[PDB]
Parts: sequence; C-alpha cells; structure tokens
Amino acid sequence: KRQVASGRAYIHASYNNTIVTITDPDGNPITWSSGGVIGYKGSRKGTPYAAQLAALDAAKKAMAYGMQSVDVIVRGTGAGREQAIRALQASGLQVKSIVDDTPVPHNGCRPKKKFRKAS
Amino acid sequence: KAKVKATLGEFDLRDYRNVEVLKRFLSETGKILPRRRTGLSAKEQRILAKTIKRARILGLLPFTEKLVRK
Amino acid sequence: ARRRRAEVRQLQPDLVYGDVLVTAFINKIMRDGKKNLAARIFYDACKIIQEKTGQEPLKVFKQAVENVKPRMEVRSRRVGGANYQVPMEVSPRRQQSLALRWLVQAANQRPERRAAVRIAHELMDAAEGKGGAVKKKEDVERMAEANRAYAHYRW
RNA sequence: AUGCGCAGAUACCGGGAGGAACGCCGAUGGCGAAGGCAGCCACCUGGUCCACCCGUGACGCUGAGGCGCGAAAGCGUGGGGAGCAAACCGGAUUAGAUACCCGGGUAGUCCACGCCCUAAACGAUGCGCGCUAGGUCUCUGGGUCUCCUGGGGGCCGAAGCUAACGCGUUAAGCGCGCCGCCUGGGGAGUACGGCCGCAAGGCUGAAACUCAAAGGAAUUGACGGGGGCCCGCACAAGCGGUGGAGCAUGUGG
Repeated sequence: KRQVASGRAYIHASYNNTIVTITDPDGNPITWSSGGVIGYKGSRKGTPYAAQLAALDAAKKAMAYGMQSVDVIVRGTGAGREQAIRALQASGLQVKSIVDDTPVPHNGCRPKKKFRKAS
Repeated sequence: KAKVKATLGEFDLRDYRNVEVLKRFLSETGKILPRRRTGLSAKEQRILAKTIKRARILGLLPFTEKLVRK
Repeated sequence: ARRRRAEVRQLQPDLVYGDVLVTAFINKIMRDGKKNLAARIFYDACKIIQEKTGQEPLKVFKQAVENVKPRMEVRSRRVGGANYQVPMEVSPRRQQSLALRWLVQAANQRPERRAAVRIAHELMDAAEGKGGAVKKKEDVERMAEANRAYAHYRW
C-alpha cells in the first residue's frame, strides 16, 4: 500500500470514548482506532487507558504504511485527551506539533436539556 | 503581563483598516482581549470591539484561530 | 489510626542468624504464643535446607521472600455507582508483611505431615520461584493488571 | 439497553442547501415607562444628560374613566422548519414508575398579519417636589482637570425610621399634593350577574357554612441524603472467634 511519510493525527476525545484517525497530509484517513476497536465496551471505552491503547493501535497500524511523523489535532475535552497525546509521543512516530481545534458555536443551536442545566 | 495600550503611540481606534495595530488586540485564539489585558478604558474598548468586528467582516482580521501546542 | 502514623513496631534480632526478618517470620509461624515451638520449627527447617541443598539457609530464606513480594495489588474504591478494583503500588513494609504471611499459609497448605518439612520445601520451592505462595502473588500482580483500566483513581 | 452502522455508520477532508442563534468583547456595564433590548451595516425614529444663561412667563403636579403598550405559553390564516421539545413511541430504573436517566418524536419554538392580556409583570417598594452627615467603587457630561461640578449605577452606612430583618441624598428619614390598594383564615379568585374573547379563558367578584387561628421577623435547640474542621477497635489493616456440631446455660414459643 502507498507510502505516506508523514501526515495528521486527529484525537476526538469525548466523555464517552476516544477515537483516533490518522490521515495523509491532506486529511484523508489512512487508519483509525478507538476504545471499541480495542477490546473495550461501553463505559471503559472512556477511560484514559482505552485512549492509550487506541492511540497506540492507530499509530502502529499507521506505521505499517511507513508513516513516521505527524501533526496532532485534538478535539473535545474528555477523560482521554492527554493519554492519547502522550501515547503518540511515546509511539515512536514523531509528533511534530499539537493543536487544539475543538469546535465551538458563536452561539448557535439550542442544546439538549442535558447541556443546558445552567439556565 | 504587559498592557497592549502601553505598547503604542497615538492610534485611531476607529480605523478599522489598521490591521497591524488592531491585530495586537486579539488573542492567539484571535478573540477580542479583555480590558484586564488591553489596558483601555470602558469607553475606548466599546469603540474597539466595534472596529475589530468591522475589520473581521472585511476579511482583514480573524474570527478564530486554533490554539498552538495544547 | 485516626491521630497518628503508628511506628513500625520494632523487632528483636534473630538470636541465631541475627536477623529481624527471621523473627518476623518466626512470629508468623507462631500459634497461641508458643514462640519456643515456633523457633524449633524455623530452625529444624533450616536444618532441612542443608540436608537437601548446598547453599546457606539464611540465603534460601532471603530469596524465597523476595520472590513472594507483590509489587501491585487491587485496593477497593467508592464511586458514583458500585465499586472499583483499583490497582496500586504496594508499599515496602506491606510487601514484607504479605510475603511472610503468604509463605506460612502456603506452607501449611502442602501435603507433608511434619511442619519443619512443609516450611522448608515451601521455602525451597519459592527461591526456585514456583511455590503456591509465588502463585498467590502472581494472581495478585496479574489481577492488578486486569484492572489497569481503573488506575486513574489511586489516592 | 432501546438506536444507528457492511445499502459502509462513527471519526477525517472538500463542496452544497437550510433554519435558528449571535462566541470573545461582556462588566460589579448601558438603554427603555414597564414588558424588555446584544454579530455588523445603512436608513427612518423615541427618550435623555451636560454647558451657555439667550427666549416664554407658572404655561405646573397628579390623574377616576378612556385609549395605547404589555414576557412566556396559547388561538386564527398563511409561510417556514436546522437544532430543541409538551404530547406521544420506545429503552432503562423501580415494590410500582403514567417521573427523574437514555433513544426517537408532533404541536410549539421561527416569520407575516390578526387575537389573547396573563405572571415571583419584583426593588414583592405608585408618581412629583422640598428638606436632612459623610466614605468608597463605577458609567456618562462639563471646569481653572490634586480635584471641582451635573446626571445614572453600586456598596458601607450621620441623624432618623423599623416588629425585627433592614432602610438610610437611588429612604423604608422629615414634609406637602394627587392616584391605587388592604381590613382574621378556610370556603374562593369559586358561584351568580355583567363586560370582553374565535377559543382557552380574562376583568369585576360574593354568600351560606366553618376555624382560633392564619401570619411576619428574629431566638435557643434539634435536624439535613448542607458545608468546614476534629475524635473513638468506627471503618480500614491485621489476628483469633460466633453463625454450622455436640453439650452447658439464659431466653422466645
């Protein structure tokens, strides 16, 4: 399969799970992983450890395509943000630079009762 | 810190084209800085917020940036 | 222990090898304050380590213990819901406590009829690293790993 | 768990459509009579503050009724419909769960035009004017710009007031003018009548009967599935036991 020397690592870190997708320099997925993709189920998929496993899985899967360094892009604030980040650093696979690009409306749609409790 | 007013001489804070000055009033996330940081007065900051927004619509200033190294 | 930290109660050196670790182990052998009978056993058992191997008892001993100390274990914990086996590092003083306790328990689990033998063969099977003590010790260590997912709760 | 995903979803990149709301600035901030008002730009338009001391010459205050405005939800006609979400459809939970949690979802939320006219529509404090120490923070004018001097917003608090809590030149002080309103609790914002409304219902608003109270503020306790800080073999850490057997002993039957 194609050689991609470097590209991008997206950490989507939610309260409920962490997913990691790895892409070529243009943002087309190369491989991905997650708490479900490792063995875990439901609640455990959250957990900083799941995050680690998943980041590591996604990286190792991607080094297979001879990928060797990445830019990191984090999204969410969630139990596993920084484990996913430390994991990519410790994965070999050189981490060029971390950016947080979590989205935020410039006040937009009414949220679900769940995320409104502050009246 | 430093105060962003203490870094300049006379500037027309109604001049919505002066990106070089106007820009020094945004964060690294490109958000209008609080007065805690700008060192302007209420009256002034009111006129600034108005001019920056104009610059923005014109394409000369950001609405947001991504935070680098988080 | 609400007020204090409680001093690690300090023990009386082994009157025969000169080792605090030994007395400790003699005490764990003791039943109803029969300290005499207890030491008979430990020593008669050091007897059975020469009579069976070339090396010094104090050495088999020190070593058997070393293998039986666990490095991590699960401590139970309250969370919003039910409970969590939370793995965490096991403090040196406790490591020791657990080792000895386990050696003596594992010993009296064995089949041979006379105590000094049981103690000895267990001590021997331990430094070689295959006693039922080292077993119920890898069970702990393994179980602390099973639960590696919850290691973000350690106080 | 329901649910969605191999008709390839989640995550990621590019393009498009659409609806709704405006992040930072943002404040202890401002504006309005209230309701209320927040991206930016134009236009149309209301109020208001200061300085000058120029004009009129008491032209003032208040205001039964009338008329107008009036959050949300709701009504009618026609649009719109992204996200949210009564009802409703499911999944959990539970002793049950017509709920809290989870997945869906219609009205509605949005616009135009016409209704409705309510509220913890609150500062729970009608409007105007005069008088009665100060300190400090703040928005906005002016001056001879340490400061001084107007008009807002705050807090502390002279005198004084108050049942107390508090209030205190933004009065709940000292006074005058005018309006509105109260007269023990339940029955009841109910019945009846009238008026209004397309409807929902609104405004006005009783009686019989019944009670010895209903109430306000503060006090000392006690209590909290409130908070802080402490302690005890209280828990944890251990070591040996009872619960099982036989018997001894006390007890219930």
